[PDB]
Amino acid sequence: PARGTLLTSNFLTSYTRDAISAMLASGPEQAKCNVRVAEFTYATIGVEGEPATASGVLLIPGGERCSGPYPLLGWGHPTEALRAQEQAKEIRDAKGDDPLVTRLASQGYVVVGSDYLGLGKSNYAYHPYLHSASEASATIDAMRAARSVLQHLKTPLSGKVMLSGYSQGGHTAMATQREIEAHLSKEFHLVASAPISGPYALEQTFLDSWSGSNAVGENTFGILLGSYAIVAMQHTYKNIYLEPGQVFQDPWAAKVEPLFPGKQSLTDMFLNDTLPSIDKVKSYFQPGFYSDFPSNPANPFRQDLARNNLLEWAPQTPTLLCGSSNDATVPLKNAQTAIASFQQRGSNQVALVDTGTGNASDNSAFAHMLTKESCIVVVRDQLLDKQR
Ligand SMILES: CCCCCCCCO[C@@H]1O[C@H](CO)[C@@H](O)[C@H](O)[C@H]1O
Ligand SMILES: CCCCCCCCO[C@@H]1O[C@H](CO)[C@@H](O)[C@H](O)[C@H]1O
Repeated sequence: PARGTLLTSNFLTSYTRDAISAMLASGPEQAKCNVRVAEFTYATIGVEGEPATASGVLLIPGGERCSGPYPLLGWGHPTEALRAQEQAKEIRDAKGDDPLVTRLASQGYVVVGSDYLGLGKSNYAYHPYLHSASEASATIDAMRAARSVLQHLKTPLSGKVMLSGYSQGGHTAMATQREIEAHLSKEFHLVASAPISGPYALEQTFLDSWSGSNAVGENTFGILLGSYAIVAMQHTYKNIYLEPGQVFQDPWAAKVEPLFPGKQSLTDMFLNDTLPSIDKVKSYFQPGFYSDFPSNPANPFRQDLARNNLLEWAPQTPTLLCGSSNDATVPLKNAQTAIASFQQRGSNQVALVDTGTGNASDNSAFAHMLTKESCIVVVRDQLLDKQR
């Protein structure tokens, strides 16, 4: 089947604008649109270009005071370690109380997000965590399938397309932006891109926080995120190890691969200390690997990270990188580094916005989860709204 072919689809539920405004008051801006929640599966490609399937979520706004046409916003979700997790069902289970619904779809934005290869109803054997090409291919094809759904429902689209995403989703959003701008500008009239708290300077991000802490603070969840990265990069490039023991010490070597993705969420793992805390990193990674990474640019894992940097290009679309200076998980430095190379490449289309407190006393790995909704609102108001 051609990339983007819609395989299955169906509505899960719907929320009235009043019901959405109630959520907002409870959590005050008012919703303007009702939000229909749909799910779907489509045909796409694997990391080698081979056929694969993936699932996705589609939020459709509607209502008397919300006539179209609507802009199409592609969305990249954050790091997901639970293999069976489906965004659409999560929103439905959350009773529609999700920023995608309360902050975007309720304001007239059609939202489409892929669960990514290896997650949700995807048939991929693993998830290519932080792999630019497949994060982009999965998102692009999700938007393709969603358009088929929308065309069948006669949903009026303006034709304008936009991108956004949080955490790993910020990486996804930017990777998609780059791919569309380089090859699909006709098919996708991209008018705005707003990556949120993403590791655009991927390799730099891991190097800067390799010891366990960075200029901002302690990268508390780094062992979980780095382990997911190592395992995923191994599945994709198969150049890191023959078996887990070359990188991880026992007893984790034999448990790490089934975890990413697996039966546990990142939160489960952190709370039950499935993996050691950053203070015991030297007891976690093998000594050879741990010292080779920061001292050898040819290190296999480091090369795989570099291959997924999103720095060497010139963005053409008005871009708003959002994050917080308090964020110690994904330093806002990522945005600065990105912007510096973009300009150095002739592009002045990318701006940066900080939602931090300004008090280094608020610096924490935990500030990362706060940028999701804070940045969705800011990015919507300062850029998306302007470009629709
Ligand atoms: C969505 C992208 C998130 C990137 C998070 C990077 C967090 C890096 O965190 C670091 O990881 C290293 C390797 O595991 C560890 O050695 C360090 O102790 C840890 O602080
Ligand atoms: C970037 C991924 C980090 C995973 C480990 C930390 C998980 C912390 O738990 C998170 O706390 C947030 C509030 O602070 C909640 O909004 C999230 O639902 C919850 O999963």
